[PDB]
Amino acid sequence: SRILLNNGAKMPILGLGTWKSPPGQVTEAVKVAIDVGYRHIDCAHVYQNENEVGVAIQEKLREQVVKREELFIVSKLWCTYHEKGLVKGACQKTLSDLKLDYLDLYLIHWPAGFKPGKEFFPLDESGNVVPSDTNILDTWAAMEELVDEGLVKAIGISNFNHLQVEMILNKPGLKYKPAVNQIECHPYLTQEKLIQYCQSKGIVVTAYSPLGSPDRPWAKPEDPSLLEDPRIKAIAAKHNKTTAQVLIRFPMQRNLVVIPKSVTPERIAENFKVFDFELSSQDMTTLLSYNRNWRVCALLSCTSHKDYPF
Ligand SMILES: NC(=O)c1ccc[n+]([C@@H]2O[C@H](COP(=O)([O-])OP(=O)(O)OC[C@H]3O[C@@H](n4cnc5c(N)ncnc54)[C@H](OP(=O)(O)O)[C@@H]3O)[C@@H](O)[C@H]2O)c1
Ligand SMILES: O=C(O)COc1cc(Cl)ccc1C(=O)NCc1ccc(Br)cc1F
Ligand SMILES: [Br-]
Repeated sequence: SRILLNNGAKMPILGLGTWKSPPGQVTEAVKVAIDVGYRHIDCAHVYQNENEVGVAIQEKLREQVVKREELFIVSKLWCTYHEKGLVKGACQKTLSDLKLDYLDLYLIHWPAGFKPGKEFFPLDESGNVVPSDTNILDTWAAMEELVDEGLVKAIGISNFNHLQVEMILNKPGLKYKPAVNQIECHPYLTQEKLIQYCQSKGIVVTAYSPLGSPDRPWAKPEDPSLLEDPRIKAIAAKHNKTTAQVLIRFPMQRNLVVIPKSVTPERIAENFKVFDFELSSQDMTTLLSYNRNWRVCALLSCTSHKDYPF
């Protein structure tokens, strides 16, 4: 089902993630997702696969499998486009690739701006990211323009910490509040403080990496594994569900949106089968208890940026 955003639109609480979905597999992944019921796709220019996502979206619209109004397509402004005069063209490139004339939601992908150019991570000779002097507030004003030009129906933020959310909410002359803050969230990083702050302000939180991103490129064999945690397996077994299904249902019952990624057709379908069972309150609190402040999405080359959020 769907959650009401502070722009008046409804957002499906379950979406399909596309980071790391290979370009030769993601068109079929998104076709399968729409065929089995998904109506929300999470995209980003930096994922380098929006053309191939778009081929799937467009084919399903052409085939009349779904209407555009029924889809909720999200993408994100990359860090090298935080500049007033680059935001619109970045949005338009994403629209072109996705074969759309609007996005349902467009996010500032990270609070940090980087030097524009070809490189997504421009580095100095010593390996530090090179910042942009543009502030989160001027980037937000540029996002607000996209609403007013009809390119996007909603704007939001991603990886913004408490203080950064507050900065936006306190922006002089704020025209549109952020509708969403998309952040990493799973039983090893439960985010209770940031979620309660955002929800108290009427901002909907989307949980990314809800399975722990086991395919993240910097994974190590020794790292914690949610999918293999026997405690979570035990809750799944009790409910006759998979561990992944429990990990997807968990954020749903916290009033979060969740965006698990898969390119495996059988898992795409399995991951959607989460509307026919309920975790108990005790199950929810037990899952919350596994927090270890273990963050899979972080990056050393960006840790000296003034706006690095963590
Ligand atoms: N805003 C941002 O900064 C940000 C950062 C990270 C992620 N995200 C968004 O969040 C989405 C989800 O996060 P994520 O991609 O990091 O990881 P994730 O969804 O936590 O995990 C994806 C991994 O789980 C596997 N998997 C999926 N379903 C499974 C199932 N039922 N059983 C066993 N394994 C399963 C997938 O394998 P297969 O694909 O091989 O099936 C893939 O290796 C991303 O794709 C992206 O859209 C946003
Ligand atoms: O950022 C994401 O959505 C997922 O992670 C990545 C995806 C791609 Cl395609 C490339 C690189 C990352 C990646 O490294 N993301 C981490 C990241 C990025 C920027 C900043 Br300011 C901080 C930070 F921790
Ligand atoms: Br950042």
